[PDB]
Amino acid sequence: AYGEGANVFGRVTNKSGFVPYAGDSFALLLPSKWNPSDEKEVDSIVLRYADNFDAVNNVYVIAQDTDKSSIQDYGSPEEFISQFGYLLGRQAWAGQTVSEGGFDANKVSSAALLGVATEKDKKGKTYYKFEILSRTADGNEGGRHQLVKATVSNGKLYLLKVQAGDKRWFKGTDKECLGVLDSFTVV
Amino acid sequence: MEALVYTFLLIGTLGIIFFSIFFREPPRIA
Amino acid sequence: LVDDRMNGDGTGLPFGVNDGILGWVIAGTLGTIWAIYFVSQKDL
Amino acid sequence: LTYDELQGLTYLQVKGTGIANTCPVVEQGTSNVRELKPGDYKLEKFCMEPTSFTVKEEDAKGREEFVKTKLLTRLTYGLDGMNGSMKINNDGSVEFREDEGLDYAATTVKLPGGEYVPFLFTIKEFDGKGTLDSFSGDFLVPSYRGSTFLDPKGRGGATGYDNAIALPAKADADEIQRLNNKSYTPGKGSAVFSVAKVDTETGEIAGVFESIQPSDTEMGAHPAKDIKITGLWYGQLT
Amino acid sequence: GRDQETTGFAWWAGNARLINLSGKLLGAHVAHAGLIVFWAGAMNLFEVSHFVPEKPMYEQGLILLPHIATLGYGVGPGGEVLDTFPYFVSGVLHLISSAVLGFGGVYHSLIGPETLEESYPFFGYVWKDKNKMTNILGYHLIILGCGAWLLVLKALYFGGVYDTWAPGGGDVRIISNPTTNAAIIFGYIVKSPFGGDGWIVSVDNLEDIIGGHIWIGTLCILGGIWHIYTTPWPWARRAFVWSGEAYLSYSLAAVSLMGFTACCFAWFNNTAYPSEFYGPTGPEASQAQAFTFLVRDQRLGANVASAQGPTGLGKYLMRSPTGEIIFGGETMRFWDFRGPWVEPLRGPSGLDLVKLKNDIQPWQERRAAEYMTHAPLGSLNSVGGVATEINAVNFVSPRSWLATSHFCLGFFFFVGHLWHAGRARAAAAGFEKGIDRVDEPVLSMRPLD
Amino acid sequence: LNGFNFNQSVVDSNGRVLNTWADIINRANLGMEVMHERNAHNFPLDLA
Amino acid sequence: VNILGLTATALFIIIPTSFLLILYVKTAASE
Amino acid sequence: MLTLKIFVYTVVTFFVGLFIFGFLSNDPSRNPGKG
Amino acid sequence: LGHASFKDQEGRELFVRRMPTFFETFPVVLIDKDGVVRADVPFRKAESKYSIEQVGVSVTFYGGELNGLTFTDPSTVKKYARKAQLGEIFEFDRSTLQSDGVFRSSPRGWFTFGHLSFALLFFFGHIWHGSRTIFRDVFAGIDED
Amino acid sequence: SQIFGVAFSNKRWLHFFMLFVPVTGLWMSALGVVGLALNLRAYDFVSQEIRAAEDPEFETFYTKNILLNEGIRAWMAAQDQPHEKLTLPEEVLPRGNAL
Amino acid sequence: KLPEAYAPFSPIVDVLPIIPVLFILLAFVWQASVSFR
Amino acid sequence: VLNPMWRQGMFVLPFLTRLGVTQSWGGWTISGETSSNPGIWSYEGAAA
Ligand code: CLA
Ligand code: CLA
Ligand code: CLA
Ligand code: CLA
Ligand code: CLA
Ligand SMILES: CCCCCCCCCCCCCCCCCC(=O)OC[C@H](CO)OC(=O)CCCCCCCCCCCCCCCCC
Ligand SMILES: CC1=C(/C=C/C(C)=C/C=C/C(C)=C/C=C/C=C(C)/C=C/C=C(C)/C=C/C2=C(C)CCCC2(C)C)C(C)(C)CCC1
Ligand SMILES: CC1=C(/C=C/C(C)=C/C=C/C(C)=C/C=C/C=C(C)/C=C/C=C(C)/C=C/C2=C(C)CCCC2(C)C)C(C)(C)CCC1
Ligand code: OEX
Ligand SMILES: [Cl-]
Ligand SMILES: [Cl-]
Ligand code: NA
Repeated sequence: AYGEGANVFGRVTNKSGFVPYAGDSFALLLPSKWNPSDEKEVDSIVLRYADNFDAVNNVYVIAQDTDKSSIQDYGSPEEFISQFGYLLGRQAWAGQTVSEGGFDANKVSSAALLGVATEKDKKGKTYYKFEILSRTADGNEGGRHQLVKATVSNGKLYLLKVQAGDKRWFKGTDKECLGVLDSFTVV
Repeated sequence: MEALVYTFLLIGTLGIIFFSIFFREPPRIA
Repeated sequence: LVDDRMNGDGTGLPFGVNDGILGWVIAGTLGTIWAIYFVSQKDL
Repeated sequence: LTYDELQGLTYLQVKGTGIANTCPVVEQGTSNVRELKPGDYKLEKFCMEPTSFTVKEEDAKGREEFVKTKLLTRLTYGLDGMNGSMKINNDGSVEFREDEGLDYAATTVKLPGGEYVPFLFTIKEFDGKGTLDSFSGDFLVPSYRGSTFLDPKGRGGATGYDNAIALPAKADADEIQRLNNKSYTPGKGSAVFSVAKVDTETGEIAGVFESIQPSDTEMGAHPAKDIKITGLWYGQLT
Repeated sequence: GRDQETTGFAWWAGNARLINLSGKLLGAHVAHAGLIVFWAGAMNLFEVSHFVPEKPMYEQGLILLPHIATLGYGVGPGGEVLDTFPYFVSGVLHLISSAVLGFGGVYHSLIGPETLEESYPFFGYVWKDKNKMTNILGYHLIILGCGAWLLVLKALYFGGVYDTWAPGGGDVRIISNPTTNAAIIFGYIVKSPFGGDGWIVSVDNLEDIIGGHIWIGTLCILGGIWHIYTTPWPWARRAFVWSGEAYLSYSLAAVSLMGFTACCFAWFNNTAYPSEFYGPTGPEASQAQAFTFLVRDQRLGANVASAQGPTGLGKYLMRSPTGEIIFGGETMRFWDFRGPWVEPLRGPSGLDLVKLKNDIQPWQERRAAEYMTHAPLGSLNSVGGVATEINAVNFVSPRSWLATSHFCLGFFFFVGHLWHAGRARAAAAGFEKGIDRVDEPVLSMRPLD
Repeated sequence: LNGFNFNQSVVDSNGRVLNTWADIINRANLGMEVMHERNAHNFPLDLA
Repeated sequence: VNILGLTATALFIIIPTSFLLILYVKTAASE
Repeated sequence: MLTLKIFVYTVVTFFVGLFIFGFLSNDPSRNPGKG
Repeated sequence: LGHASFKDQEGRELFVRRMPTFFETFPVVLIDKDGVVRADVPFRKAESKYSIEQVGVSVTFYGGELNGLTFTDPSTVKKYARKAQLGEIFEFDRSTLQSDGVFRSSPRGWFTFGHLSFALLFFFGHIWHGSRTIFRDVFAGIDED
Repeated sequence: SQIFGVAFSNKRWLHFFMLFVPVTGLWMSALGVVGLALNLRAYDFVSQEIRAAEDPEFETFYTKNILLNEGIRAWMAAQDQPHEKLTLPEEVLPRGNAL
Repeated sequence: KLPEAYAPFSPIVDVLPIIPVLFILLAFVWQASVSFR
Repeated sequence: VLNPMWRQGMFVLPFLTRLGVTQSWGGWTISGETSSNPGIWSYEGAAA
């Protein structure tokens, strides 16, 4: 028990809604509201943060070991995201259905990309940033948004994925998700 | 077989209601 | 069409009358009640 | 009622009248049929309207016949705005292609005895090969419910428990088709069409049709029933 | 004033003491009128004090500025605000008029004459005087007709009124040729209140609005002259109770129906309550959701006529129970909606497929997006959305506030009508105090009930 | 007009959201939400 | 439980009904 | 259905007319008191 | 039927989360030693990467009716996981008593229920009888004076 | 007697009924909570549950309530019961179409 | 916002709606003054 | 034919049927055919 005064008439400590966090060679602005989680969704996650009510809104990094020099060596962003489809989650039914619509033959889950981004660093390193709209057959909360950012350090592929919901996208979490994404620094 | 029982119990309660409304002990002023 | 209906929903249908005999019987029944009420006046 | 004055009425003049479920009827034109100009045609604004629904019913005395049914749903069964293309040849050989549009309608009818028969009145992906007087073929029929549907106890194909979890001892028993497997495999329907009252001036046709398709199977459950449907159809060319 | 021993009514019924005190009654009424005019001025100035030029008036908790803007003051094409000086002038005129009315109310309440009969026979009245009761009713009916004709004059020659149905997002338009057809005017009245008809709440064009106002103004003036120059008939005398509390009970039942009707007008009508100023209605927000999820998935290269839901019905498009094409989903229950952002896409068969595929407009698409993002869903904290949503958006629709408050007021005023109808009947009968204990009616009736 | 909305009402100096009894009500409310009319919904926000 | 429930329900009707009807017929028999 | 509609319509307008003219038939004179 | 040990594809052992008492229905999950959820029988199965058919869970048996047998078919893996949710897996002859399938209470449980309900009823009986003893003279009413 | 059909005619029995009704109600609720103390629930109707398991077409408000209760349990357990360490992933939680 | 001349009068405008609630409470204060006579 | 009503212990249905009641509201006729329009004087109708 330590004797200290309380906080009155002395202005608020934090209001910007964001907090910095430092991990294994990466610095980014985490959502100040989001709660950390201990579930390793992938066998190579360093830090995972998710929103308090829904685990739809979750942000985590991966630390895959690399045999390459640079992600430019991977090629185009389309060829790059073609290599990492298991991040979405593979379809867990072999049942045949075309009686849903909005999808393909015996497929009921899709992913449409709204664009790709390349952010060059101080000297020569680029940052591949994307935005995947991963929709579902039931339209589960309008599908989900996948904001994927990738860059390589000396090995240790540090890729950031900010999952967020479609209703969460427009009801006021878009600017928070974008602030988390564009602050992913690997130095 | 059960709908028979439920219907009988319901109309029994309604019959007791009818008898209680129209076949009560008449109150007396004295 | 497979079956016959009135299709009287919507249409701003006054008093919900789709045929004139409905308005006639409404007016006529109110009139009969008014007739018995009127002739059974100067009472009480 | 023709297609000309259907477009001449606003929303509120047909609102709730029931006119919006009716296919246009070509009042003018002829019945000679053969005067249709052959060629590569892309028909647009195909219209379809039933006039009777019958269900094959099995009887104890062995008589297999189509019974008259009561339409439980309201006027939600006709089909409008279908597109496609068709060819007409010199002798009269016509093939029919149907690709996009509102070509389906969930319909529910009552067998005598009070049995609800949901069936998807569909004409989607129709290949009508034949002559101008009559041309028949197959069309794709989706099941009814999609895989993401779930029954009153969870379950279902895409989303659900895959098990009757309301009782923790009946996990693996003779209710295999009810919980272990859910089947939504799309079936095939049989339809027959006929052309009458053609109009070569404005490129529009009419006629009656004759469809036979199965009902919903309750997602791989109690057997479906064949649904014989009769009505009128309407279309325009290019 | 008085005490209980000289009146028999306690303080929690002290206004009842001035049932027979005509001067103090008049003062209480005009002081109340001062309160109404005071709240109108105070709230109007408060609203223009809390007004932000960027955000529309439904995002800022405004309930009087949308009324003034519906009248066509300070708004232009689309509903953007051009100036707030008309709103400020309205608020200030209301405040100063409230000062005058409050001076009058305080005057008759404190030092005004006790009764107006012995000296001013034009104003003094007894409650059983049916001639003068109808005379005062006729004066007020003439006043009501004059107000209705003031709205008609405003719509015809004084700038016009705001139309949401005019092309381009709506604008302030001058009403030309109002619908004076009696069949069109009274078919709304005779109409059923249920779905598809909506009674008078389904008036959907300003021509019908101003024509109905022409009819109500002329009939109100005619009824005023009729009441000033006639006396109630013997059948009406037999049918009615002729005490002041009875007249109050009649007024309470009438304004209770008026409050319920205003609840339904705020919740459903979008021409008298334009959606740009008041926000979207419930049906409007549901149809907006289905509409923008249609156009998003079209722009993502998908088919809309196909892709039935999990139920085999149609995710985007289905058919209404009468036949015409409506938006898929639970929003099918709101298939009766009609808005300015659906009519250019809606033809004879309901939603036209080719028009819905091709003839989208940018302003319609933005309006549908905003009518999704600002649905009439909220809490008492003014937290937007359903009750499970986050505390991030500060929004409850003015439609929600108006409908809820006026349903509550309509309900209590119906109950007040019951209380006053019963007490007025019992006071005319001699029952307001209790049973007489020696001339009890039940003791003169046979047993067995 | 609904009941009171006290979700994420208390946060700490560093902005983390503390769960609260109202947030337990919110969790049960979500369970009551998603399961009700399980097939009737086609779109995320339940405006209808 | 489809026959045992039936006999339980029949017992629970008849036995207290019998008891109360004893008491009522006894009471009314005394005028 | 139209026959049923006419039957229910005449029944309802009959009973509502009974209500209207019953309350027109001098109802504040049905009291058991003085006044 | 024997202790079912579930194992992953890569080498880690998966344990079935045992059913808590409050729940009548409990979701089927498999977690590792360290306390990280690794597999489950998913309700959605949509955009998912914990399901059995992609995690690769195989079940083995030790010391029961089945000894040494290993099953890799996902359906029988799911049914053995759902049975291991309820603790040790058993065969039940269900045809002898025409068993419905839903759990029952012990003689201990019925004993506790009957005695606690009777106990509260007897608390009221005690209060009423002590009331009658303390207030014996005012049972017909109060003394009027 | 003329409004409802039956009416009180004994003041003492009227007030004893006013005493009797809430006491009997609260005692019955107490007995039921004592039953729930041992998880002796009236959760299920065995006949209707087996009928609904053997028929997808059987849907009632009681079965809707059962589904809602599964939703309540599974969506409230993780945050209400920290002692169980229930880290249910977003994957396995029960969920309808959309919403 | 208010016009520029009335900007210093915005705080006094910000209180004005509560006056009717003060009016009904003032009626109760007056009744307490006359001791509920 | 092989499970007629007198084999089912049926008692009062022979007395309905002998005088004319053959169709039912269940869609069947005991002579072996389907009651497409049974009307009001079926077995269940006479019972009610
Ligand atoms: C809309 C609200 C309202 C109004 C207009 C009135 C009006 C009136 N009431 Mg009343 N009353 C009300 C609410 C209201 N009441 C409520 C809620 C209660 C329950 C507590 C009562 C209980 C009550 C009782 C018991 C009595 C009245 C009585 C009266 C009458 C005379 C009061 C009087 O002169 O005594 C003197 C009052 C004062 C000296 C104090 C008033 C000082 C001023 C007027 C207060 C307001 C100041 C204002 C801001 C100044 C504006 C000036 C202008 C230039 C801007 C009067 C007409 C009396 C009556 O019936 O007459 C026989 C009576 O005895 N009322
Ligand atoms: C706590 C009390 C309270 C409060 C604060 C409000 C507040 C409000 N009510 Mg209201 N109301 C109340 C109690 C209350 N009410 C009660 C107890 C009832 C009975 C149940 C009602 C019944 C009621 C109805 C029926 C309506 C409202 C409405 C309204 C809103 C607008 C008021 C209005 O403009 O009316 C109108 C003002 C007048 C009639 C006075 C005369 C004004 C003149 C005629 C206007 C002149 C305009 C003219 C065209 C200008 C041009 C000038 C020239 C060039 C011609 C407003 C926010 C309206 C609404 O928005 O519905 C939701 C509405 O229709 N209320
Ligand atoms: C314009 C309508 C109107 C008018 C003119 C009157 C007039 C009168 N009423 Mg009355 N009444 C009305 C409506 C009206 N009432 C309504 C709507 C109800 C609700 C059912 C009642 C219920 C009522 C009762 C029970 C009684 C009267 C009585 C009276 C008489 C004395 C009133 C008095 O001084 O009490 C004094 C005033 C007060 C003590 C102040 C009341 C404070 C309230 C409880 C606070 C409410 C404010 C709050 C914000 C409301 C929010 C609810 C909602 C908006 C969400 C008087 C002639 C009395 C009577 O019969 O005398 C003959 C009486 O017993 N009224
Ligand atoms: C301390 C008292 C007590 C306890 C704890 C038990 C406990 C048990 N008894 Mg038992 N029993 C008791 C007294 C008790 N009994 C008495 C006094 C008798 C003689 C009548 C019996 C006769 C008896 C038989 C014949 C059988 C049992 C059986 C059983 C076992 C099965 C569970 C059960 O009872 O079904 C469930 C209990 C209930 C559903 C009780 C309902 C809960 C309350 C009381 C609701 C009733 C109130 C309401 C007014 C009733 C209206 C219903 C009406 C409409 C039908 C169980 C361990 C069975 C068994 O296992 O065989 C070995 C068996 O067959 N008991
Ligand atoms: C208008 C009213 C009416 C109608 C249309 C029917 C119709 C029917 N009843 Mg019914 N019934 C009725 C009233 C009615 N009942 C009433 C009020 C009662 C209560 C007493 C019954 C009790 C009853 C029972 C218990 C049964 C029926 C049955 C039947 C069905 C077959 C009839 C039959 O078995 O044929 C045969 C009828 C007879 C053989 C009656 C013969 C009359 C005798 C021979 C008269 C001899 C004495 C006479 C006075 C002498 C004649 C003198 C001469 C010189 C003139 C049939 C649908 C049967 C059924 O199918 O089950 C549902 C059946 O079991 N009814
Ligand atoms: C779809 C149509 C239905 C719409 C219903 C409304 C129809 C229009 C009626 C509006 C009349 C306004 C009545 C106000 C006075 C009533 C009080 C009264 O009664 O006061 C009663 C008073 C007592 O002396 O008498 C009197 O003032 C004289 C009473 C005047 C009422 C005139 C009634 C018009 C004709 C009546 C029916 C035609 C009768 C035919 C049917 C008869 C059998 C075939
Ligand atoms: C008698 C009585 C009473 C009372 C009543 C009433 C109701 C009264 C009133 C009154 C009133 C009703 C009042 C009012 C008023 C007003 C005023 C007094 C005003 C004014 C003005 C001004 C000064 C303004 C200014 C401005 C402007 C111009 C705008 C801008 C801003 C400003 C604000 C600055 C009581 C209940 C208590 C009790 C019983 C008895
Ligand atoms: C503005 C406008 C309009 C118009 C309107 C109008 C024109 C109105 C009116 C109206 C009217 C014109 C009404 C009337 C009424 C009345 C009422 C509602 C009443 C009543 C009453 C009662 C209910 C009665 C009762 C009784 C009896 C029955 C007998 C005995 C005696 C007594 C009293 C008891 C429109 C909508 C177009 C559009 C919108 C706007
Ligand atoms: O119904 Mn029963 O829950 Ca009132 O929200 Mn809309 O609707 Mn339906 O959904 Mn959500
Ligand atoms: Cl539900
Ligand atoms: Cl939805
Ligand atoms: Na849903």
